[PDB]
Amino acid sequence: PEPQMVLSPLTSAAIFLVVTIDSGGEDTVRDLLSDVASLERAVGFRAQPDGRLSCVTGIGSEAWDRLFSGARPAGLHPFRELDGPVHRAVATPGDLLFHIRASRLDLCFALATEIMGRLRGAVTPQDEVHGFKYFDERDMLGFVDGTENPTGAAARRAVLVGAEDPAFAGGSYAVVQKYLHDIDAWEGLSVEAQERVIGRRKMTDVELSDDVKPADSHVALTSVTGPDGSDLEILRDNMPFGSVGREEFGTYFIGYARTPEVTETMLERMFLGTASAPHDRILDFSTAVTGSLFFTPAADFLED
Amino acid sequence: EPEPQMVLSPLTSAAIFLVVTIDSGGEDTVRDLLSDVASLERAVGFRAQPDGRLSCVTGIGSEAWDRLFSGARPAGLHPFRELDGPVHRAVATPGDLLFHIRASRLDLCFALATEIMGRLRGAVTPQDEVHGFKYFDERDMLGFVDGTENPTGAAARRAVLVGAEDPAFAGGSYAVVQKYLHDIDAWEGLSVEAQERVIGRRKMTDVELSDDVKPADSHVALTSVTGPDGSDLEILRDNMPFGSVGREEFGTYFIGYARTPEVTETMLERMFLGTASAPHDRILDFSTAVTGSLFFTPAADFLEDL
Amino acid sequence: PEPQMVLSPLTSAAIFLVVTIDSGGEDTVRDLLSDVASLERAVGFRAQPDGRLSCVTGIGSEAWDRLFSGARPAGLHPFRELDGPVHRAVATPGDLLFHIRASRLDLCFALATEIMGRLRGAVTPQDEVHGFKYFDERDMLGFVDGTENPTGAAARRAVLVGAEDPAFAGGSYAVVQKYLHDIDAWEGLSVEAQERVIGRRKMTDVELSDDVKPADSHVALTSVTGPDGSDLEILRDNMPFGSVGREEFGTYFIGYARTPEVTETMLERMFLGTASAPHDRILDFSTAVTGSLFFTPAADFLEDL
Amino acid sequence: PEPQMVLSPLTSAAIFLVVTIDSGGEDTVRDLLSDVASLERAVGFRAQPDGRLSCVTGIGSEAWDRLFSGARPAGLHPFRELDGPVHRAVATPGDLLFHIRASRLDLCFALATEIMGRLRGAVTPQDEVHGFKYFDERDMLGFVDGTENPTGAAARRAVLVGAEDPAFAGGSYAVVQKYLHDIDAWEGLSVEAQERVIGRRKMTDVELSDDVKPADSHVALTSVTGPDGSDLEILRDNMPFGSVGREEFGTYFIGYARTPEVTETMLERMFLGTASAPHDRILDFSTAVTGSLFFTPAADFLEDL
Amino acid sequence: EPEPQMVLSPLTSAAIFLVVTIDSGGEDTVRDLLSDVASLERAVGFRAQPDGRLSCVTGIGSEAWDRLFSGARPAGLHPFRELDGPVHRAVATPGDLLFHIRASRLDLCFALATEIMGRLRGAVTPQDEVHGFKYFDERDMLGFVDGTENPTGAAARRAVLVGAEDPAFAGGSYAVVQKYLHDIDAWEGLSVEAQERVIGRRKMTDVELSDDVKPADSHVALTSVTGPDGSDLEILRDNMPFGSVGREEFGTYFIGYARTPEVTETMLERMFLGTASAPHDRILDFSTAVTGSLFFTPAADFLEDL
Amino acid sequence: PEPQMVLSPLTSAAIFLVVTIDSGGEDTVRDLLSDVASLERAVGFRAQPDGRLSCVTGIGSEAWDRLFSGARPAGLHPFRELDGPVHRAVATPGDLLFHIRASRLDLCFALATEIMGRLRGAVTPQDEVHGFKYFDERDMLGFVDGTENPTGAAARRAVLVGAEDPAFAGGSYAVVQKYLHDIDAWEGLSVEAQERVIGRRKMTDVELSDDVKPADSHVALTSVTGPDGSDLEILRDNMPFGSVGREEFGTYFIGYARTPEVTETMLERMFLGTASAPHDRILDFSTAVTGSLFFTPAADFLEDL
Ligand code: HEM
Ligand code: HEM
Ligand code: HEM
Ligand code: HEM
Ligand code: HEM
Repeated sequence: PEPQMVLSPLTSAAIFLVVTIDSGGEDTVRDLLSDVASLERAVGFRAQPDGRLSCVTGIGSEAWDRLFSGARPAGLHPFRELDGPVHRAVATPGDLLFHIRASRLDLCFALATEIMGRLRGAVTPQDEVHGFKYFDERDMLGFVDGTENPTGAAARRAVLVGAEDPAFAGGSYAVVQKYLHDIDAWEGLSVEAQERVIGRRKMTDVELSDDVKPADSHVALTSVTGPDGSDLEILRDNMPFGSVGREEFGTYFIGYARTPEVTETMLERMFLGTASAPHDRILDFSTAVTGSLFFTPAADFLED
Repeated sequence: EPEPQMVLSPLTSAAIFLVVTIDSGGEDTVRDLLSDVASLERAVGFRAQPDGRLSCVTGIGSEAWDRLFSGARPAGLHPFRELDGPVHRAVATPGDLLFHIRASRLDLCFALATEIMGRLRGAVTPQDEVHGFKYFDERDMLGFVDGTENPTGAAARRAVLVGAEDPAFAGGSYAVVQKYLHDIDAWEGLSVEAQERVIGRRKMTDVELSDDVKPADSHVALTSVTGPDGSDLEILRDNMPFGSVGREEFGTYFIGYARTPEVTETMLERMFLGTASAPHDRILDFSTAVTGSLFFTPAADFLEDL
Repeated sequence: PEPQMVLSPLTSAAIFLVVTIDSGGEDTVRDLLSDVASLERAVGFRAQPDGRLSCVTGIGSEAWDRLFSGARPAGLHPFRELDGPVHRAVATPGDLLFHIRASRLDLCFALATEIMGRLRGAVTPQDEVHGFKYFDERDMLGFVDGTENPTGAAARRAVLVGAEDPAFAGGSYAVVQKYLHDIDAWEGLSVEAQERVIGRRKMTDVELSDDVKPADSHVALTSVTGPDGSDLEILRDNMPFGSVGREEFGTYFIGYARTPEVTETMLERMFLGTASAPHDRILDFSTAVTGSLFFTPAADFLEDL
Repeated sequence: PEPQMVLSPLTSAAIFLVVTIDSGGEDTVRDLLSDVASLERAVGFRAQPDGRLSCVTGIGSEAWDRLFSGARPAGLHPFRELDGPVHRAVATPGDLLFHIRASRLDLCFALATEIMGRLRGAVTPQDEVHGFKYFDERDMLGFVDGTENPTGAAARRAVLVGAEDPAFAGGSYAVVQKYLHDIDAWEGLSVEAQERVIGRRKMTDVELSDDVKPADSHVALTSVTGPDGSDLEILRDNMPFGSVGREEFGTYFIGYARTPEVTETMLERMFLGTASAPHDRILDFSTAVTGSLFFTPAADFLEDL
Repeated sequence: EPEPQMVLSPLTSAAIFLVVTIDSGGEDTVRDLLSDVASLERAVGFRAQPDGRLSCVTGIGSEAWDRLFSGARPAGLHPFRELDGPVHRAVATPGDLLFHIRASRLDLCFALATEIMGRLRGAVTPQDEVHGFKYFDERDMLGFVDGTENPTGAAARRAVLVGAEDPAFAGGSYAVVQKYLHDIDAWEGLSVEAQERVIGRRKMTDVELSDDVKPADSHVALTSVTGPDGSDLEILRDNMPFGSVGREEFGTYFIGYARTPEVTETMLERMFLGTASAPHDRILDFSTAVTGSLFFTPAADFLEDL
Repeated sequence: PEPQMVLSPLTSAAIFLVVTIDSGGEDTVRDLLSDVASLERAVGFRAQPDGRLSCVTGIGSEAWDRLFSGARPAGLHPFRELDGPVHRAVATPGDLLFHIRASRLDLCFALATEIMGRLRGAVTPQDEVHGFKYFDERDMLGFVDGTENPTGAAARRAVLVGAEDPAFAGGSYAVVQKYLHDIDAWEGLSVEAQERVIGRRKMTDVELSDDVKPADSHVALTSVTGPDGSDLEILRDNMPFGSVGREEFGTYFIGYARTPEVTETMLERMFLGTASAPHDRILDFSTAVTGSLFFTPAADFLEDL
């Protein structure tokens, strides 16, 4: 069955839109959902062959119950707030996600305009971020960001619902968190101290050797094997964003996985820690201000 | 598994459409050329890797097939039927071989067409040659985005490629071509709003009109045909603009691929003969078909093994 | 006499930064003004030949008096509020303008970061806009925007200060205004009605002929002839911006001219009208929320601080 | 004086349009001429920065007298037919030339459409050619074509009218000829024989040494010295064109020069020959089927009308 | 199960070919390196998404295999067999590991090469290093378009990847490398017409000569090999030009992939030792092989499994 | 007087070829010098409009006297070896320099092939380096390299001979040195230590503040003011090159300037040091293995041979 564009690569531009559905807005939303692929093609065909416009649409747990009766995806539940001793992953409201990507911001903006035009009066905007590529795929911490994403068949196996939930095969689960960074504190570290926080070399993006990589480095904590042997993988399409006057330097985190348990395990390790690490050191420079979980159905579910 | 020709490939910036008829006695030369056409395509195309995107799709008409081949025939292959509506007509014009040549640059198309025609000189008579070009943001000469609702991915394969219904010809497709000339002086006299009602989509933004406002005789309404499965019937269109300003020739070269000609024919009947709701497609009040031919585009391995 | 990059073309990305200088922040600002070209090269050189990074720095009238002790450019004054019967061009605070352009937003953002890093604690931000190209050089009203900009020698003559003010030759004057548009109202007009508001055809960008072009159309009102029969020109580097959730669909207006008088005459025609036209119809769909005037000195002036 | 874009480089796409002016068409024509710069910008601005759209407009000898009162350019006369013993340079009708270039055919086509739409009923089309780049700047004979064109200051001196005709300074003269090639005959020659016809190496574009270069080679006959021993140069913007079904493999020749005497001297040498050479060997594989001469005035001459 | 290395990927504009021998006791460092090469590839390559197109194919020679690995060997893996023709020699030269690095830009290739060699310093001795570059429209140093008849799509997978005939190593391939230097002075003394007869294709247009004019000793005639069933045997070549004008080194770096070495060997035998009608490939009258090595390039998961 | 392409920007590919002239090869070399513009055009034209091919030809002091009679450029002498306490700038043979640049190596190689083909039997190659762009204009030390190059009028003033030596106006002097780097040692330093060696931030390429910039830092030692207070500048077109197997990680240094004394003053400061610096710390990780000085004449000098 045909997935949405959850497997597609990073692009140079993105718009992330999160909205809540107003009381009585359900019908309007359902009608838009049935049209969203049409709208994407309407805008996107204009910029063949380099436009690379896509839109992934996600639905929250509470929204699901308001919109649909009957079958629910097995892993769909509200984002779980994690209150660590020091750092907190907050749960914030969000019923629908539109993850819009293209090679140019205009395409993303034109599609978002059409979507929101159809939803005006039925939804309330919760968050809107316009993301942009930063040099050679860097984030606002200055590190190459996305390197260890799965590709090809390994990506398919890590991201797409299959025979464990066959009515929903071809779907995925998206976790979003908007992070703001303390760039003044971060820039007070040496490069070598930043490398130890992340677990990779800053300029060249080469992973630190195991004898050197700290236990509380980001890469250490988000490296998880299940009882099975295999690495647990997620597909991240994080984008930088910001505003210089407000001193806002951000990473918009979005991670896709076949079940949310994988992403949640990673978050637990980061925010609550392990026996050998109290928390991910990246959170000493990164504050999460949103957190929401969505199911992104197979394309044909929406088309109904 | 048979390897299709490049019938699922996207629109390109440049195209040449060449239609020829096979002269009496020319059959041998044509067979030879058909066996070499992939080699010719590589010879030219490899030069411009990786952004050339050269391809050539070769099609064979019904009458031609019967002249060329003792053996099995594609199940749906017949001559294009003239459609003589009360007002508008879809003419049937001669064509035995189609070459649909696309690239990101005209020079590649022209070089390959030169090589093909050089082989065929003295065995065929040219009927039509069109040099197509992309016009702004995938627009046609009417100013509308053209190709939006083409199928992609798996749906395209299912809509376009012959499968187990005709196993000897699996991986083939059917192409219909019509050269249309537009009355641009009449068209440009309409408001944008009236043009949108002819087509059924918004002109600048390419968004479909809502069902409550889209006329029954708009192009999109009449070419939207629901199959038994509840789903719309789909074709893949590779239409290209063409023209000549001095002669006031402003054209759309229509080419549509489908797994069976019955889909394209049903759309044509609705456009030219109308429905209970609609006398004919309003696009035809601004568009004249001057050619019409139907071709089978076999699997690439079919051509190779002549 | 080397100008700043005021004659450079439109790019696909821009950042517009307007700040005010805090009391006691004058010395820090002067140091930064002297280094801005070095900072531009530091970021820009990374992305040649296609980055096309540039930064034009402007200084307002009030700030000029706080920073510098010598002569003032002859045309430098605070932006003049225009209070029309129906529409108003507001004057808002702004001491320094940074007009940053590149083919990619990251270069603009990196440069803006370096500038603001130097200025933190000395300036208060007043406006920041991240502009982006919209299809085929369109604005948020869906019209091609920039067509009649002067080029070549005509641009230099229209834009650069010359012998009229010789101490400031190679400078220019920038007027900025942030406009928000009422897209719901605009989309209620037919295309033909919109054409009559602007004065050009929407899809093809061809000018309406003089017989059909309304006198209160934008193009008619911003077409001004000099006493010498000669068209008065400005150079506009307008960019779209916006936010869909807030229903913010914007034009960031920036115009460069050799004297502000040209830009002001255009604004007066638009907001106050003429004998033939009460006001520019574009303003029935556009609200100005900022308005500031800056002088952009020659590059050597800033270097020699 | 601002010239038209006569010094501008070769582009990947071009449209050449030649028309004649019907009875009573003059007013319509003059009105279009005053507007062509405006139309070019209207279309061209949409494809900043890479569109590279330009339009050069030329006016023939007879048409000049119909359109304009008073002074004529000194060198403007009808194309002179050259009836050689073997080959002939034909003269054909042509009142106006539009040489339209861009990086993409769509821009050229859009502009041509707007020009012709304004001229409907006033003109009769004579020729229309859609030219395209062929590999690495080759012509239909398979040679790199344009190499020795002048550049920079040498180009301005070879092409622009100056103080020798001061009322028309910044103009130029264009000669056009459409050539169709006998490719079957050409392809019957070895590469080494082709190189002796042209005077350059086929693959590498290197000029043959003087030891080896034949005197009836194309490059020998079109290399001409002025009485002061200096090289007479023209600027050629020729483009390939063709139709495979009609066996039509063409060179559209267009050459600009500050006086037509230079281009005429080259044509005389090619068609009529010299002491050492009966005619240019390229003409044994190339037939001229059009020939016309135009004056391309300074851009401001057209604007002023 | 089976995930190939990037042995099917297209030509790129830049390449680095690195051939090294393993020093005594360097086996552990090499094993470690091999398990990390994919990681290094991603570390460098992700920086230049989407256009960088960085890949690295790692090969292991016959003698190396037995020093590194316990257990089964690939069925086809043996040392390159020297071929001593009367006139021309295909030399066998040392080489334990091959790194075939490709990208759209040399910087990416160089950066990855730097990381690989930094890990291996002390454990290996360099034998050969060539930096290849695209030359015009996919030309080689003889001025001919080079690569044209490479198989594509399913035909390439069938020709290149090991399958059911050696299931433990399914998804692997065999690479043969030969560094050629050309005698350009002698070559450029030939007419174009003579050059075309050596190669068997037209020079400027890359169109194949018809078989009825193609010399039996032309390079294309001799490297056209029909198997038992009359099917063409195919290899995948990623040859690149290289050179130094000052020392008059004008080179072709030959690299050919095949699912068994026998195909590539047959072609080399035909070249260097000739047939009934042709003593040897005329291309060799203008080209000298100065290296020759054979490598197995395992499935990606094999290398990672260390 | 028209210069060679000495003011043109950095490109992503380059070939540097240094040859000596064999006894008896003088006539062959003179013929080639007169044809090099021709050759460049022959190859370059094929890759209009983006090839960006150029070749600058330089001639050393000893060669000059073998090739030419009469007046010589005022500053043309053999490269002066610098024997420092610790590091040495070696002088190596070189009679001609071809500095070839383009956006693609094939164009460089094709032109080099043509040149060398004309010179076979007359010259012996001394050095050939194929340079390549490294990420965002980085060198092998990982720093952005070229940032503070002069542009515009300042570049012209810094690089072209003028009235100080009027017979040779429009020429320049090129110094070349091939450096190999000890990357293993370099990588043992912290980023912060590397930054102190260079005088700029590694990732962002911003210059270190005056206060923290060491006296023996590269940028400090190559910042030079003349007696009149003016900054002495050179134009650098250095390119990375290397061979991983041989652990050769190189910077090919090439610097143009209107007099050798400017570049020589910088080299003296680097290798022999100053009051507050024994030598440039960059030399602790860089070894010069060639050193040659060439005069690059105006283009019209070459053509006139
Ligand atoms: C707070 C902002 C975040 C930043 C700036 C960030 C940055 C990075 C960087 C630079 C890397 C190394 C390069 C790479 O493989 O991509 C990395 C790896 C990773 N990050 Fe994050 N990350 C953040 C949040 C998250 C979150 C919230 C998760 C999971 C819930 C996550 C999961 C991962 C994973 C799985 C990897 C790959 C680790 C490996 O297998 O080597 N990150 N991240
Ligand atoms: C006469 C010249 C024609 C022009 C200028 C033209 C133009 C268009 C345009 C502008 C659209 C809407 C955007 C899109 O989906 O492509 C469209 C849709 C379509 N056209 Fe045409 N068309 C022409 C002829 C035909 C013909 C002859 C057929 C079939 C035999 C056809 C089949 C379709 C179909 C299937 C669609 C999609 C309808 C839907 O599902 O929304 N068209 N065409
Ligand atoms: C809401 C803000 C604005 C929008 C959306 C807008 C849009 C446009 C458009 C679409 C055009 C026609 C194409 C062109 O030549 O660029 C135009 C022309 C022009 N606009 Fe505006 N404009 C705005 C504000 C201004 C302001 C504030 C000024 C001057 C103070 C101005 C001065 C001009 C000028 C001089 C022209 C060229 C007129 C001519 O000579 O034909 N615009 N504008
Ligand atoms: C000596 C340096 C070599 C050069 C310069 C060279 C050049 C060429 C050229 C120009 C072609 C024609 C176009 C094409 O790629 O299809 C060709 C074809 C070919 N070459 Fe070579 N080649 C060389 C060595 C080899 C070697 C050593 C082999 C095999 C061991 C080989 C195998 C082939 C094959 C299989 C073809 C395709 C023939 C066909 O099926 O049409 N080449 N080569
Ligand atoms: C040894 C290898 C060399 C390396 C790797 C190197 C690298 C660099 C770097 C990274 C910079 C700072 C960025 C820039 O402005 O370009 C720089 C600046 C400079 N280098 Fe070097 N350089 C080398 C040798 C030389 C030599 C031999 C000279 C002169 C003889 C020289 C003259 C300069 C000058 C004039 C500057 C600009 C200083 C300023 O005004 O800010 N360099 N170099």
